Amino acid sequence: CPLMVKVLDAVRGSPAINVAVHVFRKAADDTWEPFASGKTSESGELHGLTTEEEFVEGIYKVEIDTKSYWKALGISPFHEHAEVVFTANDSGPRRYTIAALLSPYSYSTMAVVTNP
Amino acid sequence: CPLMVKVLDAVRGSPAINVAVHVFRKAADDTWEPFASGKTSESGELHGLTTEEEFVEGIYKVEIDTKSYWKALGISPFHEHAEVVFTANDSRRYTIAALLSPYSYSTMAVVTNP
Amino acid sequence: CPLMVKVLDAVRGSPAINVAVHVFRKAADDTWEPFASGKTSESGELHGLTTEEEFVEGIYKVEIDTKSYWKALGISPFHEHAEVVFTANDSRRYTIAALLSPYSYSTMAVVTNP
Amino acid sequence: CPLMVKVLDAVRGSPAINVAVHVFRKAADDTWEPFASGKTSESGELHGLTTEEEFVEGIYKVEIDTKSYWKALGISPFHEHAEVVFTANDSGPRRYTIAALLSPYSYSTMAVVTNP
Repeated sequence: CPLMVKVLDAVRGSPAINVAVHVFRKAADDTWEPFASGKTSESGELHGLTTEEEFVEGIYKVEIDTKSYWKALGISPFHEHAEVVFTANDSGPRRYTIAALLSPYSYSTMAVVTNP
Repeated sequence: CPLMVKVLDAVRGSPAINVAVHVFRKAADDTWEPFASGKTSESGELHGLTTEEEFVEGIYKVEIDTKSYWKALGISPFHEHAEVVFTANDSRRYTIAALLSPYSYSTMAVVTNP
Repeated sequence: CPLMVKVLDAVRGSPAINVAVHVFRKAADDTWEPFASGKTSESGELHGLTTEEEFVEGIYKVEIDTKSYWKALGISPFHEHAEVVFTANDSRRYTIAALLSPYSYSTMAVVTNP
Repeated sequence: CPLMVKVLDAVRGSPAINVAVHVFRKAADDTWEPFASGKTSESGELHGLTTEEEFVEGIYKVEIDTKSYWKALGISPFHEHAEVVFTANDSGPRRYTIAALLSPYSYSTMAVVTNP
C-alpha cells in the first residue's frame, strides 16, 4: 500500500469510522486534480487508494472530511476538514501512512514514510 | 483582534519565528481569495490580520508556511504547509494555534467571547 | 514567573478553567515532594506557582487533574490525570501547555530566555 | 492483546524503535508496583506485556522512557518520560492501545479502548 490513511476519534477513544477522504494531485497548471477517494473502515483505516504505478512524483493533498464526521455524532466542530499537503516520491517510491487524531476543535496529523 | 495565529516549534521548544502566514476567504465561485497575511513575531504570534468590520461570516483558510521554516533550519520536513480551514460564525475572538514538528503538526482553535 | 501552566479544552475550543494543578519536586530519596499548586484561571492559565529563588535545578512533575475536569462536564475520560515530568536547567522561563481531549492529550514546553 | 503500546517519532516520520516502556499498577497501599515492561520493536509496537487473566481492574501507569530515546539520537529533550495513567477494566475486560507521538519538546498520547 503506497498510501494509507488512518483516522482516530479522541472523544470516543476509537477509530473514526466512515470518514470520507479525498486525495488530489497538483497538475501542471497548478490546479488540484482529483486523484483518489474513499472512506475509512471499522478500523479507521482507508486502504487501496492507489497503486505503485499510479502514485508518481507530485504534490498531493489528502482532505479528511472531519466536519461531516462530527456533525453526524451531534457535534458542531471548528474545522471544515483536515488537509495534509506533501510532496511524494521525489526521491523514488515510498510508502506513506497519514494519520489524523480528531477532536472537535483540534486535530493532529502525523506521517510515517517508509522505503519498501 | 478577531483573528490571531500562534505557531510553536516542538523540536526546539520555542516560538516559531518569522513564519509566513496567508489567510484566504472563500469566494462565491468557490475559489480562495487572498484576505490577509504576515509573518510571526519573536513570540510566534501574528496579530492585526483583520478587523471586526472586515471579518464577516464565511469560510476562511489559514495557510502556514511550515516547509520554508524547517528548510531555513536545515531540517527536512514532510508537509508543504499547514492548512486550517474553518467557518467564521457570528454569535468572539479566534485564536488558531499550530504546534510544528518535521513530520507532524497539531492545530487547535480557541474561540472566546469578550 | 519561571513556571507557567496553560490548559486548553479541545472539545469546546476554550481555556480549561478551574483545573487543579499540582507541582512536585523530586527529593533525594526519589520521592515526590509537594512544591506548588493552584487552579487554572478563566484564561486556562496558572501563574505565580514559584519564584526564581525557589525554582532551582532538579526534576519536577506537573500533575494536571484532567479526570475531575471532564467529570464535572459530564464527559467520560480516559486518564486519571496528565503528568509532565522534566528537569529544570540553568543556562529562562518555562511554559507547560496541555491540550485536553477525553481520550487524548498533547503537551508542549516552551522554554524562553528573557 | 489486552494492552499494547505504540510509539512514533515526529522528527523522523518513523516508528520509535527500542523505546523502553515500564508499566505499574497501583497497589492497596497506594504505591506503584511494577507490573510489566518491554521495548518497542521495529514497528514501534510493544506486544505481549500482559494477559487477560493478569490484567485485572486497577489503576495503571505506562511510563515511556522518551528521554533515553532522544539522547541516543543526539537530541536533548524536555521530558524525562511520557506517563499515561488510567483506570483499566473497571466495567469488565477491555483491550487498550496506548499510542504516543514524540517530539523533543512535546508529545501526544491517545488511547483506543475496544470491547473484545
